[PDB]
Amino acid sequence: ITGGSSAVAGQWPWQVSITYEGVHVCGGSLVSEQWVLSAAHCFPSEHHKEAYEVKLGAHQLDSYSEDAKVSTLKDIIPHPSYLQEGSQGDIALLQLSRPITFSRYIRPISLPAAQASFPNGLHCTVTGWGHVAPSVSLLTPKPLQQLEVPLISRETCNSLYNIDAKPEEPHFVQEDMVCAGYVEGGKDACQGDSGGPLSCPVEGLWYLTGIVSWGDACGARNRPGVYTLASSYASWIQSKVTELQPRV
Ligand SMILES: N=C(N)Nc1ccc(CO)cc1
Repeated sequence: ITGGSSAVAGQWPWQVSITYEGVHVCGGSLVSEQWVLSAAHCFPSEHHKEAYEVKLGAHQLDSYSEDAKVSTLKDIIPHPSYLQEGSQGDIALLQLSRPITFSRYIRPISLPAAQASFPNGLHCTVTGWGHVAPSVSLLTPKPLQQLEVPLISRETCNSLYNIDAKPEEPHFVQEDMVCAGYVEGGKDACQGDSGGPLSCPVEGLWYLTGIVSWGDACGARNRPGVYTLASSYASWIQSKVTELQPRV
């Protein structure tokens, strides 16, 4: 996260860290006792499922905490439509090897329904342990960063991405995506944040409006972050989890 601030422990208790061979690579969001949502691009086919872990209940990734829990994955289910970088369907369901116990520091985030509207300009928050500027890692002990960002419609976002664009790049915000950030940049999600939550306030609650997906260099002007809309996958997520692991 660039241009944000450190959260305090427990503030975003659905935020998880996903590591591959022990290195944090992506964020995710806890959505039940055994399932996390992240981005499909975080799980390329050539990676080995047994080399992933998910750390929940963490605030400072480098610090020991008795509240944090680390799990491996039983299943990685990318959306079938995810074809390649920039594609629709950049979302994955991850089933933890074993269920966790919710606590003060580990709690799921509510998912929106298929037609949930989050209006333009709503101030949501993106969180993560990603880079704090392009090519600059968050410094140890790596406290979770948070950043308040207004939602930017995909239409506005597509117009902004066209400004001074490289013609060979599609930079196309799809129908299943929304943006959030600032036309003048400076504040955005970066590499290492992808897969993580865009948490939006609604009626006193928080919903997972988006999953951090892609963008150009974080904090560049006219290049707000692009997020996969959870509402676009509400039906699929509910069908998949209900068939695979119904709540008894
Ligand atoms: N938000 C941007 N402008 N860039 C950006 C870079 C990487 C990821 C995934 O890690 C998300 C967004």
